[PDB]
Amino acid sequence: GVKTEQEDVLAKELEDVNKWGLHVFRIAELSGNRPLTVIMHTIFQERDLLKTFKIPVDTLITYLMTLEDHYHADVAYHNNIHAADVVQSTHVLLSTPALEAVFTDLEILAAIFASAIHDVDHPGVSNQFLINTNSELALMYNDSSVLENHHLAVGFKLLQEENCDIFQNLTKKQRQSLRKMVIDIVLATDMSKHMNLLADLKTMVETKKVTSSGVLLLDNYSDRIQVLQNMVHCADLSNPTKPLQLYRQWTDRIMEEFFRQGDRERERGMEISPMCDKHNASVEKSQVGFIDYIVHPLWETWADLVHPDAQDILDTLEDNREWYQSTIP
Ligand SMILES: COc1ccc(C2=NN(C3CCN(c4ncnc5ccsc45)CC3)C(=O)[C@@H]3CC=CC[C@H]23)cc1OCc1ccccc1C(F)(F)F
Ligand SMILES: [Mg+2]
Ligand SMILES: [Zn+2]
Repeated sequence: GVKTEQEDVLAKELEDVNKWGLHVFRIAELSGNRPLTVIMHTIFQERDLLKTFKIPVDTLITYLMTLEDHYHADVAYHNNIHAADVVQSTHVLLSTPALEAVFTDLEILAAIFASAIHDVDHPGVSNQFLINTNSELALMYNDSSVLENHHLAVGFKLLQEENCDIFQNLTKKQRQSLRKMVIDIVLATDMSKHMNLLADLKTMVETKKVTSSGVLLLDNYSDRIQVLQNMVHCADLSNPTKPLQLYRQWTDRIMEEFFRQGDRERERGMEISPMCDKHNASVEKSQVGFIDYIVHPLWETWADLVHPDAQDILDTLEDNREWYQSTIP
């Protein structure tokens, strides 16, 4: 009933779970390609979610293993490691001092569950790609948030596999509220929603109320869900905010995925997509664009809402942006 030596080293990595900059690829290697399972397990135990929601531990492991196996290992970015990372980033964001004791256990379970399933069974190409290829997924979801609808359907459907229903002891009220929050969160990970989500976050910062302590006041669902959506969306676009060793790996894998869509976009004759090719499109410019137009406006707006808990993260993101700028000839 003692850990193997591999399991111990993994245990000591997982002492960083509450920390921005977790060694997630290392965890991925130490866990035998189980970052999503071991990180989800670790956060569930730490947040006491098995007791609160009467989740049998064998059902949690079976589901988590089933979930991770429905991420594609042959897709370089949108895989189980990105899922683990977004889970752990949402986890750290939930612990932010400015949100202390704001969210119910169900809101927390929804945020973490949403983060774990949000890219499941991602085929390694984009909505526009799936739409333009006339892919079954684009026809199933009448071309609207094709991937995000799919992730949700698979994430929920896998609860129906043998000993996989992690919510089997929740009441119908709990399950109805959890399912609605998880849908609203994952649908908000579609980048075509980003402009609007950010507008609602800007509006919310101008209106920003607070309790007797420094913690935000969110007295309606519209506001509570908006913060959980923007929190997981922040998690999803958090790569450029990590130490550069991490950030650089995420970039390699996104380019590989995008180049690989490019390669596929040549034989299909579709005409290259966004900065997805060497025969032009510079990686370093692309990262500066991404940071200047998407990642910084969002993270800057988040940082104001939780001022000043997000200062270090915003600093790292400004540094990483200067780094990428200095690499341009
Ligand atoms: C580690 O680095 C990245 C991580 C995730 C993403 C993701 N990007 N997107 C993008 C965001 C908006 N898009 C744009 N298309 C053309 N011109 C522009 C100019 C400014 S954004 C933008 C197209 C889609 C996604 O939808 C992904 C799925 C979910 C969330 C985030 C993911 C992008 C990373 O690197 C940047 C990038 C890489 C490769 C090509 C282009 C870009 C680029 F900078 F341009 F974005
Ligand atoms: Mg996604
Ligand atoms: Zn994602």
